Amino acid sequence: LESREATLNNARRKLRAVSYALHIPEYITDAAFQWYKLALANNFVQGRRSQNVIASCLYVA
Amino acid sequence: DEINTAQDKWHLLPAFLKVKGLVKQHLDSFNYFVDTDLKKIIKANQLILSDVDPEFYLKYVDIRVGKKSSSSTKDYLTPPHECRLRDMTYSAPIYVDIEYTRGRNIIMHKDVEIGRMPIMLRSNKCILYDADESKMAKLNECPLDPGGYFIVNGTEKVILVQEQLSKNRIIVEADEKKGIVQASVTSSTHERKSKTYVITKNGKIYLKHNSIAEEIPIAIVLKACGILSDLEIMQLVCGNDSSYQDIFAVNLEESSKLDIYTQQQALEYIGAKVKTMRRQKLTILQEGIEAIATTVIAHLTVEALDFREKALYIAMMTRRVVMAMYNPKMIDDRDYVGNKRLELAGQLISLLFEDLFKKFNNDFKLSIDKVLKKPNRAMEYDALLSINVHSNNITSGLNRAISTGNWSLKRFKMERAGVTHVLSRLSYISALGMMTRISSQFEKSRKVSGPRALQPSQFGMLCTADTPEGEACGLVKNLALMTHITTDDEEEPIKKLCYVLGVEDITLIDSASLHLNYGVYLNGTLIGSIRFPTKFVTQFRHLRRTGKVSEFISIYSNSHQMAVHIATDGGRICRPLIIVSDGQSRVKDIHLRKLLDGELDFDDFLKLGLVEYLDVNEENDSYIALYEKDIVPSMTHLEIEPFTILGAVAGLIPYPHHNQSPRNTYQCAMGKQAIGAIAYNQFKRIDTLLYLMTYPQQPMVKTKTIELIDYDKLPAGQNATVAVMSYSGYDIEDALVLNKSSIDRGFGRCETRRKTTTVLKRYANHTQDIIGGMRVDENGDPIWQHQSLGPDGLGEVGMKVQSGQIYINKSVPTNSADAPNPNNVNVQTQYREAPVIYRGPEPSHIDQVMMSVSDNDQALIKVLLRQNRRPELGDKFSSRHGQKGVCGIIVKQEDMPFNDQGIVPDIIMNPHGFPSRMTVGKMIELISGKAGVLNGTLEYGTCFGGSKLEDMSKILVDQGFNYSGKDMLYSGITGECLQAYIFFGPIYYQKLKHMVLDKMHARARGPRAVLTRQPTEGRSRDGGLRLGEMERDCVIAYGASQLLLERLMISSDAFEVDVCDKCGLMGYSGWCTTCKSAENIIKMTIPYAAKLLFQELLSMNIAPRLRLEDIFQQ
Amino acid sequence: DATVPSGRPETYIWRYLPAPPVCIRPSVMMQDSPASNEDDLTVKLTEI
Amino acid sequence: MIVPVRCFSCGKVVGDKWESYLNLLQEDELDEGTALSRLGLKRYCCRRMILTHVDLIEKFLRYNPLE
Amino acid sequence: TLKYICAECSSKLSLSRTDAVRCKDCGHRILLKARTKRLVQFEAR
Ligand SMILES: [Zn+2]
Ligand SMILES: [Zn+2]
Repeated sequence: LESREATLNNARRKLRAVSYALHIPEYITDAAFQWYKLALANNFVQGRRSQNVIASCLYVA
Repeated sequence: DEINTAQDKWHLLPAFLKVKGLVKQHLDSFNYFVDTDLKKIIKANQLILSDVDPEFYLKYVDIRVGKKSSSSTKDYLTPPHECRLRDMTYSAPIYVDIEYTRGRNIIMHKDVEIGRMPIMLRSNKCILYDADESKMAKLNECPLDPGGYFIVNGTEKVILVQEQLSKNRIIVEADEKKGIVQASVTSSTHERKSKTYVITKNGKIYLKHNSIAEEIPIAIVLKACGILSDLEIMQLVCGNDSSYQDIFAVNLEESSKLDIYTQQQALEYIGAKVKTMRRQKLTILQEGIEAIATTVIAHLTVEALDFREKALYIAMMTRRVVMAMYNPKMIDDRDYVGNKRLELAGQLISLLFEDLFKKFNNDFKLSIDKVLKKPNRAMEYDALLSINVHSNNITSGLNRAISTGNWSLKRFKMERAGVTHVLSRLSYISALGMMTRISSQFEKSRKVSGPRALQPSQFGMLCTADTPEGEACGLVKNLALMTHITTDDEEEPIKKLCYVLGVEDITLIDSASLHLNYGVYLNGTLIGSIRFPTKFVTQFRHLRRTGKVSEFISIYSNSHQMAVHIATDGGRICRPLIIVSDGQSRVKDIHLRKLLDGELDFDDFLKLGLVEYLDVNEENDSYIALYEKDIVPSMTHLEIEPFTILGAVAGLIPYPHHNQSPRNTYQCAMGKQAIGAIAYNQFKRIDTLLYLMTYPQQPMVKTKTIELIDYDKLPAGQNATVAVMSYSGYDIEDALVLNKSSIDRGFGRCETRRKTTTVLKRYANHTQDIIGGMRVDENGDPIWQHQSLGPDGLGEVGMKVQSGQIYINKSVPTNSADAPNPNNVNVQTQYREAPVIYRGPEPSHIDQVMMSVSDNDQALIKVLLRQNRRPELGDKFSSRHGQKGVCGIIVKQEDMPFNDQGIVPDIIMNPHGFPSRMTVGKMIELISGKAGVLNGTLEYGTCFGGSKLEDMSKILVDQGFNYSGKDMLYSGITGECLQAYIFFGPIYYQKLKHMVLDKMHARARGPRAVLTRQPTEGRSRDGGLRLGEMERDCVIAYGASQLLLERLMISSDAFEVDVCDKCGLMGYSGWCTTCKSAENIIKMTIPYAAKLLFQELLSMNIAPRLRLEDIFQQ
Repeated sequence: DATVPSGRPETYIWRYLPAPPVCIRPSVMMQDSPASNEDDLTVKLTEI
Repeated sequence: MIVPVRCFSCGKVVGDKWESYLNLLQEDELDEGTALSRLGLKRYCCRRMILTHVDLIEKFLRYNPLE
Repeated sequence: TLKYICAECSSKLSLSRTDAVRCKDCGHRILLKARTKRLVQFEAR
C-alpha cells in the first residue's frame, strides 16, 4: 500500500536518525532495514511504541 | 656595491612577496571568516525558543573552531597526506558552549560538538602552518606547495574567485530602439534581492519595480517623500539656464492630470497599485502600507521620519537619465573595471553557512516541541541529548557543496554552478596558475564584443597576456604580480570625519547651491555638498598617508558632473605605488638600504608614508610616472616596477617586450601543459593520471619572475642545442627534426603514472568480498592471465603486465540483494568472479599498491600502475615562445651536421617561422644563451629590461665565435661546407601533453548503441566517428551516389524490415498484425534510424503510409 | 478527404492512445544500484 | 634527479664530475665558468649538462619510508 | 613472504587474512605491500 510505503519512508528517517548519533556506518543501517521490513510484515510492529521497535531492531544487526 | 634608488627599486618587490605572499586572497579571506564572522552568525540566530513550554530557552554564547577549552592543547588531527590516501574529508570540529534550562535549575555546558569544518591548507588552523621542512618532512608534504585548497573525500578541490557587477551602486544604460533605462540593484543581508528601473516611455519618465504592478511617474514618488513644492523639483533635476527644463517639461503635467498636489494623497496612489505581501498583517492601515513601500525600495539608504535623503537620491538618479537623453555620450558601460566587485571564497562560503546554520536549529526546535507536548516527559527532559541527530546535516551539506560545485540557497534562490574545480597537477605552475584565475558571470551578452575585448584600465590591476582561446575566449582573466584585494572597514566614522573637515549637511542646503558647488558621494550617495574640493581632498590624503584613517579609501573625483566620490565598499581591485610629492620623489635610498638590513619591511613603508594603495578609480586622478628619468614637476606616484604587469603563469616568457603579443597567449595556454617535476613528495602521492620527466633541467635564460615562485627549484623541460635550418624537407612549417642518438642518450624520456581503485563493499546479508586468486592448472599456478597476480589476489609489486593479465582479483557474492534469512543453511558456493582486466596497447609496470580503510570500516584497494616511453614521432613539443610543434622524423647521428669542434645539434627547426610569427625573442634568447654558457654564468631575461645585446656580443667574440652567433658548419651527408651560414645555440624546448600513444584508436566493428544501433561516441567507449552533416554535403558535390548509401547505412545502420504492401506499414517476423493475412509482405532493408522514426512518429497520431513500386519495367 | 476509413474529423482528438514498444524507450541500467533508472516515457505513461 | 651519465649531443661521459664540481666550490671559492674549464669541459654542449642540472635527488631522499 | 609493511612504523609483519586492517606497534592504518623476491627482466635502452 501507499500507506505501507508512507510508514516505512517515515521509519526510513528514524533508524537513520540514531545511526548519526552512534556513529553507525551505513551498512548496518541498511542491513537492519530488512529486519524492520519483515517484523512489520509479521505483525510485530503493532501495539509497541515506534521508538522502541526500531531501537530493538538495529541492535540485532 | 654603491646602492642607489635608480635600478634597485626592484629589491622591495621580493620584500613584498616574502612577508605578504601570492595566495593572499584565499588565506586572508578564509582566516577572517574563522575568527570574526563565525561569532557574527550565532549572534544573529541566538536564543532558540518554543511556544509550548514558554519558560524554556537555549542560547549560543560563543563559537570556537579547533581545540577544546579543558585540555587547551593545539589539537590531535589527521595529517593531510594521510587524509588524501583514505578518501576522507580533511576537516576540523566545531565547538560551542551552550546555556539552557534543564529543569528546576538552569545549566551551562561547554564544548558541544556539532560538525566538522573542512579547512584549507596553510591556514592558521592546520598543522602545516609555519613548518620548518622537518615536521613537513615527517608529514611528507612539499615545501613548495602553495596551499589554498580543500581535500574533500579524496580529490583536492579549490574555490575560484568570482566577480559580478558592482552591487549597491547606480549604472546607466543606452538602448537604441526600446528607449533607455537606468538600473540600480541593492541587496542587504536580510531577504533583500531588489533592482530598480528608470524607464523613459515615449518621452515620459517612469519608475517600475518588481513589487509594484504598474509604472509610476516620478513626480508622485518624491511628493510622497515630503518634497512637494514642485519648483524644487525642476531646480533639482535640471538646475537653471539649460535645455534640461524643456526636456523635463513633459514630466511635470502627469502630476497635474491626477491632481494630487499634496504630501498626503501622494502616498496611497502607490499603495493602491501594489500587489504584494498578500495581507500578512490582518490589521491594515492602507496609509501605513506606503511608508513600508517607501522602506522596501532603494535599499542603499534607510529612513526614520523625514524621507529626506531617499527623496534626492531618486532625483540624483533622475538627473542622470535626463542627461542620457540630452546626449548619448554620457552613458557609461558596465564593463569598466571600477564597476566590478571581485568577490572571494571565504566571504562566499559564509553566505552558504548562515543559510545552512539556520536550517539546522529550526529543524532542531521541531525535535523538542514534539517532546514538550507530553505530560510525563516535561520535567526531566534534556535538550542536547538529541543534539547529535541533526549533527550530520552540516557536514554532508558542506561536503556536497564543495564536491559538487553548485550551491543551492534559499534566501536568494539562485543556482550558480561550477564554483569549484579540480586543480590541475600537470606542471608546478599549472597548480599555481589555477590558484589565480577568474570565472565570470556569463550575463548572456554573447552578441556584444564589449566584455570579450580588453580594456585599457587593466595595466597592473590584473594580467593581460594570459587568456584562453576557443570557446572560453575572453571571460577568463588572471591576477597580476602585485595585487591586493580591499576589504570594507566601516562607513560610519568617516561620515563623522568629513564634518570635521568643514563640509555641510544634507538636510540644510538649497537646491541652488548643490548644482553650483560640488558634492561628496559616499558609496554613490551624497551627504555633504562640499565647495572647493582641492583643499578638501589633498588634506585627506595627508590624513590617510599619516595613517589615521585606513588606507583602502579612494578619492576618485571626476569633472563631467559636479561631484567627488568616496569609496569604502571593499572587495575591489587595487595595487600599491609610491607617493611622489613634487619634482623630487620620496624615494630615500637610505630607507631602501635600511630595508636590506632587515628591520624596514614593506608594511612600514605605508606606515611612515612612502607607499599607498590605489584602486582603478584613483588612477583617474593620478599621473603615474614610468621611470626616475621621467620625473616632471607636475608628476605624481612613480611606478614601482614596470614588469610586474604579467601573471605568474605568464612571467616565464624570456624577453617578452621584443616578442609579439598574440604569441604570448599561445604560450600561456600551453605553459600549463608543460611536463616537468611536480613536488618533492611526488613519489608518495597517488593521483589519477600524473606524468613525470626523468631528467629535468633549469632554463638557461631565467627571469626575475620565475625566481620568486621558485620555478627553477623544480623546472619543466630541458634546453637542447638548436640549429635552425631546413633539412631533408621533413620540416616544412614548424615541424621538428632530431637525432636518434640523443633520445638514446636520454633526451626527455617521460613517464606515465596512473591510478586505479576499487572498494570492497559490504552487503545487507553480512557478506564481504574476497580476494581469492591464482586458480591453477597442470602442476603450475600461473595461467596466462595470472603471472602477476600474487598469492593474496593482489598484483605483485615490481613485474610488468600486458593485455589480459588480471592484476586485482575481485569476487562478488551472487546474492547481492537477497533478503536475510536468519539461518546458515547453504552458504559455501556463491562467489562469482568480477575482476578488472588491464587494457591498453603497451606493457606497463606495477609501481606499488597500498590498502587501507575509509572513514567507515570499509576496505580500500589502490594500485598505481607505471610506464615510461621514449619521444618517438608525433609527440607535441613547444618552445616557450608560443610555437606548437610535432616531431616529423628521427634521423641518426651520421646524417646530422656538425661544427668545427664536432658538436652535433639536437633539434632542427626551419627558419620559415620567424618572419610570419615575428618571434624576435627566440632570435635574441639564443644569443643570450650561448654567451652565458662559455662565460659559465646564467643570464637574466626579464620584461622591459634584462641583459642587452651589445654587451652580450662582446663575450662570445672573445671566446672566438661569430659576433652574433651566426656560425658555419659542415654537412653530415656529403662532407663539404654549406653555401649559406648557420644560426646556432642552446634553446629551451619543453615537452607538452597530448602524446600520441594514447590518442591512436580504431573501431573496425564493435559495440552499438541500444537505442540507435550506432557506434558509441568516445575513445574510452571504443569510438566510431561521426560522419557529420557537413561532410554529407561534400559527397554529393562530387555526385557520387553509391558510397553515400554505403557509408551511411551499409557499414553503419543496416537493418532489414518486412513491410506489407496494402495498408503499408511494418510488422514483425512474418506478420502484418493489422490485416492478419501474412501474404502481401515484401522484404527490404532500411536505416534503423529511419525505422524507429516509423515507430516514434507512429506513437502519436500520424501514420506514415508507405507506397511501393518495383524497380524494373520502367 | 473521404473514401478512407480514417477520413472522419472524429479521430483528431485523443480517445484511445497507443503504447509504443519498449525498444524505443529501453530500461537503461546505469549500474549505480540493484535498481534501474527508469526513463522519462514510462514514468509519464504510468500516471496516465 | 642525478646527473646524466653522458652528454646529450656528443656523448662523452660526465658522471665523475658532478661531485668534483661541488668539491670545487666548497673549498677554493672560485668562478663557475673557470672551474669546469679547468676540469676539462671545453665543449659547451658538455658545459650546459652541469650548469642547468638541478639535483632533486637530495630533496627526494628525505621522504624515505624507512625512517 | 615479507608481507605488508606499514607507512611510517615501517615494521615488517604478516597480517592473517580477514582479521584486521591496522598494523601493530602503531595505530596507523595505511600499509604497503613489499616488493617480491621474484626475478624480473629489463632491457638497457
Ligand atoms: Zn501492408
Ligand atoms: Zn605500525
